[PDB]
Amino acid sequence: AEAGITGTWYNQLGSTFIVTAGADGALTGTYESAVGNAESRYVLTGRYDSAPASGTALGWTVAWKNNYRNAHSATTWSGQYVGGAEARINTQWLLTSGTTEANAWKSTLVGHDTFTKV
Amino acid sequence: AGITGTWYNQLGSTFIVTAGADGALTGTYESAVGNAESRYVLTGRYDSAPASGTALGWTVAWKNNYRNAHSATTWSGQYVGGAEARINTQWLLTSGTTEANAWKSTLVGHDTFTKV
Amino acid sequence: AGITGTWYNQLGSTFIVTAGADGALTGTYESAVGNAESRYVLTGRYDSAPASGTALGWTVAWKNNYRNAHSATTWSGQYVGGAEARINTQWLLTSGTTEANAWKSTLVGHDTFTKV
Amino acid sequence: AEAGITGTWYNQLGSTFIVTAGADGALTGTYESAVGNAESRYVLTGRYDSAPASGTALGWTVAWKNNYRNAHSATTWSGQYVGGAEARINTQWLLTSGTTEANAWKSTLVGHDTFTKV
Ligand SMILES: O=C(O)c1ccccc1/N=N/c1ccc(O)c2ccccc12
Ligand SMILES: O=C(O)c1ccccc1/N=N/c1ccc(O)c2ccccc12
Ligand SMILES: O=C(O)c1ccccc1/N=N/c1ccc(O)c2ccccc12
Ligand SMILES: O=C(O)c1ccccc1/N=N/c1ccc(O)c2ccccc12
Repeated sequence: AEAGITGTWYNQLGSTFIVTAGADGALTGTYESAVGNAESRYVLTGRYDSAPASGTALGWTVAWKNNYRNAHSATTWSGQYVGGAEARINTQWLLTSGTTEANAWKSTLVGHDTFTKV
Repeated sequence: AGITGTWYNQLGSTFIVTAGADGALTGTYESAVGNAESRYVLTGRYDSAPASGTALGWTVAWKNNYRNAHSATTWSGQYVGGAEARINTQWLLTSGTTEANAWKSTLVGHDTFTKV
Repeated sequence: AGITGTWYNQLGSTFIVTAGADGALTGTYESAVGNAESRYVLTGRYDSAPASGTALGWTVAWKNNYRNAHSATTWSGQYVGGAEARINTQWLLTSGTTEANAWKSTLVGHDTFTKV
Repeated sequence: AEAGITGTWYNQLGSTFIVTAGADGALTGTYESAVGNAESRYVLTGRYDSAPASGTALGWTVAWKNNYRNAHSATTWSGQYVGGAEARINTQWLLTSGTTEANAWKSTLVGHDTFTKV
């Protein structure tokens, strides 16, 4: 929940996700990545189910552009928050890169990330 | 400017968005499926300084004042401007589930948005 | 019968398949992309006793007598027969990579096959 | 390789994959599933890179129909074989169910399976 989700998380790559869950279902924070043509932090925005039933559905987006670099790509993570002892966020993600129309067919990667809460 | 406006997917859903100078996407989404009749809030990000399509994404949690589906969809794609502007995406829809049903909680698909 | 035949995707690739009574799919795929000019073997499965589309899938490893891309694509979808028959799919393309590049080894997409 | 891939594997759900890798790049075997509207074994067919460079690219399909049941669906696994001490097959999969044209938009699931060799 609000409290549940809010905090600092890390994924299997060593990436850092700092998030605040608002009462209106908003997610806002920053993402600090370990891989790609990256550097420094990036702004994230998302939504979550503020009135869950076991898991809490959520998703967020990161556009890989900050004041220092631009990779012309964006990633969206879709998954669920599972509270308890070992609170975790289990996700599947899609990374799309800006391409020409000829290359569009191979513009999207798919993967999975597991986040653990500090 | 180009992204800002009203769009529609193949299902007939309506995506009304405002693109900020800074890279933010804000707006509302009115579904023609799953089961709705109502609008939902959406939030996202986009490359505000593109190179040729413009990368973007947004999320919608399927909960409003009237109903709660306990699910969320994320769209990831690119905006291709011109005379016949389009937003080409691939999406992931995840439902809240018990751990036993977790293996099959996510659906994958593709949507094409146009201004008509 | 219906599935057996010659099909084409949006890229112009050619899919020649034979559907067995038993559920097997066998054939050849000639790519119009990535970078080819040549054919590759394909193998798959299909529901040989459908209920309304017919579920199927097949894999192509991108290695023939001439080249080796060290990759493979799997297509998963459904055949929808009628006057204007189609095969609607979603695909995964995985390249062999070092463990360090493993996170980004798979591309996702969608293809539509028709008889024209 | 042929020898590398050939054998018995299990995934995180307790499913069993028995496979034989042919010299011509063919994969043939049987799959025995722990989840779904399933029972008994099902035939699998696939292809793999018979002349790899680190990982070996491969993929296979299962149509969920045997002499005992039919769920009118098929799954395709795409991934790589990584040899060594802890030989594993890392995959991403797509499961499509036969549906009417109205429901086609929500006909496909996406997930990930990790196979360990006995
Ligand atoms: O970092 C993660 O945890 C991460 C997790 C899941 C998917 C992608 C990720 N990272 N993606 C990038 C990070 C930094 C960059 O400069 C990039 C440049 C181009 C494309 C992707 C990236
Ligand atoms: O609407 C689209 O254009 C749409 C486009 C892509 C993916 C999903 C979509 N819609 N999904 C739902 C809409 C309304 C609901 O109440 C739901 C309840 C449970 C799961 C999904 C939905
Ligand atoms: O051809 C299609 O219709 C096609 C359709 C969907 C997905 C992939 C495809 N083709 N992919 C390749 C074709 C030829 C190659 O040498 C490759 C080398 C590396 C990676 C992919 C390919
Ligand atoms: O079993 C795995 O390891 C498995 C792993 C990945 C994806 C799917 C799986 N299993 N899928 C089914 C198994 C048995 C069934 O009767 C089904 C009926 C309908 C849809 C899926 C299945």
